[PDB]
Amino acid sequence: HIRGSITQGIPRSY
Amino acid sequence: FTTGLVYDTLMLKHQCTCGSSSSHPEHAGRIQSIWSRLQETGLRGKCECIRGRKATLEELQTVHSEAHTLLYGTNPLSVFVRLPCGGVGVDSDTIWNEVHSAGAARLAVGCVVELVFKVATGELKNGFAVVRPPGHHAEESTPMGFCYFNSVAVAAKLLQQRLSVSKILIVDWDVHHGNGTQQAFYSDPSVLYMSLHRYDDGNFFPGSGAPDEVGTGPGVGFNVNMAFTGGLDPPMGDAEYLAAFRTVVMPIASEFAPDVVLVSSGFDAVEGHPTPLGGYNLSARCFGYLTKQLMGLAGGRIVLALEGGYDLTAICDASEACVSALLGNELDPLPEKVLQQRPNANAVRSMEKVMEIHSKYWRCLQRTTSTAGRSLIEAQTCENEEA
Ligand SMILES: [K+]
Ligand SMILES: [K+]
Ligand SMILES: [Zn+2]
Ligand SMILES: [Zn+2]
Repeated sequence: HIRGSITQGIPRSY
Repeated sequence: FTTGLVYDTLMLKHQCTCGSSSSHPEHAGRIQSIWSRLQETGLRGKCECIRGRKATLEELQTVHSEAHTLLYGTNPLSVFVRLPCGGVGVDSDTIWNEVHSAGAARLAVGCVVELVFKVATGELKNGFAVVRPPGHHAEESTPMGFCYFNSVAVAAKLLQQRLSVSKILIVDWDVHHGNGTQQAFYSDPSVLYMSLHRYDDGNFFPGSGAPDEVGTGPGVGFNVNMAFTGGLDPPMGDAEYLAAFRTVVMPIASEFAPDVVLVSSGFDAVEGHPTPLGGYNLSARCFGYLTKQLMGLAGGRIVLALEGGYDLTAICDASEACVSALLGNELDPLPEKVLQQRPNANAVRSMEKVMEIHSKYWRCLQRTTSTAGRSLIEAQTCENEEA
């Protein structure tokens, strides 16, 4: 599914 | 004929209801503190006070789908989830105030548009928009990364459609890639989108913005991702961004030769940030020099619009330096260590990758060899002897 977070610096993926 | 500033305290009302201050980095105090810094330093008094307004739904639809503009630009007179903080949002990053967020987001766009048009028509020399929520991550029908509407992209579309501006340069020096802005102009050769960002081979938010993303169709070559890769080993700093401006940004921008320059001016690359939010070590003073470099384009017709940047001291320091530069004030000299520093190996590799790719499209990059490894002193020493 969708993950990703600007607060954590994690890219959006899947 | 001076620098304009736009700001509106109604943008402070875009705020989560949860009461958990440490949970939301994109908070009202960001623009409130910047405005106070501009006031107490005397810079506001040197500028023209520009009144903002809400963007219309039709103006928003130059970039976003009708459904997107209705969802986030109007209130009931689901895409919204209950967040663990207790508030409502569209994802864990991006809060929604059911009373105030639609108006605040439309006001951010309208403030940027008002300022951009006054500069473009010659009522102002240049300007800085102190606005929130930020805009450059919002895609045609997807909010994300604190953004709902892409204020800078809307302003550019309106310049095209209402003033027939034939060449627009957008520089995005927020530490994050502006995926929304890239999307909005990807096939358009009349708008050059240039982003400097932490990219790290796709392992940083939002994950887009690879150097080989150059545009599509007639827009091929008019999308330039100055993507830094290598992580924080070491973090990018003044020497690296100044070298990137010397080798990539300013040669391409000068060859593009724009009519207007728009800057997505996030300050989350400034030193003092939590590393997951940026982790770079730019000085606020450096952003004044970067502003002064861009002021050499388009006859000085330039507008900066606040995007990200979260540490209050950092974004106030950088806003002060940028507005001082827009006013034509002399900037403090960069430290000797900065002028003498060679850009780190990761930044050199990153710059040379971008130059190799875009040498296919830009004659200024059909230069002899790469000078990306030179310090500012080393580059200026070789410039004076040449000319
Ligand atoms: K950027
Ligand atoms: K483009
Ligand atoms: Zn909350
Ligand atoms: Zn950012």
